[PDB]
Amino acid sequence: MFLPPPECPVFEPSWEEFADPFAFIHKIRPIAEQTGICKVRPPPDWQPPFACDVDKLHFTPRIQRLNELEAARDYTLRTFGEMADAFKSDYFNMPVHMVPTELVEKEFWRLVSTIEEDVTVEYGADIASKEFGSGFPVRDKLSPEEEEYLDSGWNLNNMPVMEQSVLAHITADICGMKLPWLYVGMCFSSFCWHIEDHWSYSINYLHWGEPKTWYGVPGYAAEQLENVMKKLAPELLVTIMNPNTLMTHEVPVYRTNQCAGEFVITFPRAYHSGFNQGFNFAEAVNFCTVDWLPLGRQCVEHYRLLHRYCVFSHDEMICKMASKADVLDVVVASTVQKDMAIMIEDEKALRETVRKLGVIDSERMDFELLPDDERQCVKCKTTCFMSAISCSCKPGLLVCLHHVKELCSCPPYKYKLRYRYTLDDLYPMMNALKLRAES
Ligand SMILES: *CCC(=O)N1CCN(CCc2cnn(-c3nccc4c(=O)[nH]cnc34)c2)CC1
Ligand SMILES: [Mn+2]
Ligand SMILES: [Mn+2]
Ligand SMILES: [Zn+2]
Repeated sequence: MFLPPPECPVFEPSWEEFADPFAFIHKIRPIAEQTGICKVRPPPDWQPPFACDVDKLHFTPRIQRLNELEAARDYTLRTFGEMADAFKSDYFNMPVHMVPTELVEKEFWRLVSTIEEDVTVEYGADIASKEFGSGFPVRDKLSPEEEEYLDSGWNLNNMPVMEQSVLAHITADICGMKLPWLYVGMCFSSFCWHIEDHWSYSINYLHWGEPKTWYGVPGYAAEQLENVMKKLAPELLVTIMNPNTLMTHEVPVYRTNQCAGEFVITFPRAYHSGFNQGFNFAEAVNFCTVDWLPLGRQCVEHYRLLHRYCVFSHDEMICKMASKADVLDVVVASTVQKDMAIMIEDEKALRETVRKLGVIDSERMDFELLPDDERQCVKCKTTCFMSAISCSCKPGLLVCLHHVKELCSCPPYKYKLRYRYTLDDLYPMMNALKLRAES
């Protein structure tokens, strides 16, 4: 038996509300952050055209064996869809459009929990927009109808580069966290419980096909969910776990059926999972708002405790924006300035601590020029930028300032503090942000 979780919130914005996606996301945040995910239906006439040749775009999908708590060939879009439809109609012995969504959901959770069944499916997942092309129109002759949607904020190609996005002036290739990803689904293909890199937002648009079923958990319950999954499946790596099991342990869970033409938004640190009802085509991108900035700093601290790799350096992003203060949105400048003040005070305290450990020598270093795998802390794997410690006895190795004692057997007077900026360089950068924000 499966008891469906309660429905997440659904918004139907007016044209005035819809005109600015970041203003609308900030508007709904008080409600939606209490449920982790939400759904947005655009105005009825917002109808971006989709054009793909089903025969000229190829992919190799991942094979999925349906098993709860458990951690190939080439298709065209046409041949995948023929495989997908025949699978679903043979599975239920019905036409695909007659299979109720409540029954597919019930059957999915039965399937993953029975070991007597060996059902396997395929999922065209994490296809890069760069090779395959986007489902939204982009500049590359386009029709006037496609030109109408080129500059829409809800065209997911635009959202990362708008002024309210805090990566808009970041030119580093912060790994496809600025380019959309595509997902070609079939019946029962799924995504496991997870949160986004650096606790970012995500936004997902279903271009066409049968619905995508979601489950979501609010950001405030993240550690509660993690404690529950540690007790029940310590081997974890992500997995499928029945939402009724989380609910039994007092974790709040919400559901929705996302249909063609609808958006789903996930909020910072919000766990989510789901599965596809049938053949469909989705597109998604990550993004970061000013709301997110202090959570982004908390996230990198949490990664350090766990010894987890970073996708980018948060401090490097902050300093890059400071160096472009004159072209930032004024509310962006204000919020970056507050995060930078915390950064500088934490950095000041860390440098005093390592000096009292006996590190005396020092030298400026342009960390941003090193490949990422050449500037990770030996102990905690954090990506260094503000500063690190090196030792002549172990060339090329770095520790962050929390892990001075983990580098060398040599005494600390043989160490060197490598630093990007003096404290005296940092305070004028923060003042430029203040001037920008106060005007
Ligand atoms: C830069 C590193 C890289 O290349 N990666 C590959 C893509 N990875 C994204 C994984 C991810 C995150 N969230 N989902 C997900 N969320 C919601 C809905 C989804 C769906 O419908 N189907 C699949 N995945 C979904 C996937 C980042 C790392
Ligand atoms: Mn996700
Ligand atoms: Mn440690
Ligand atoms: Zn470290």
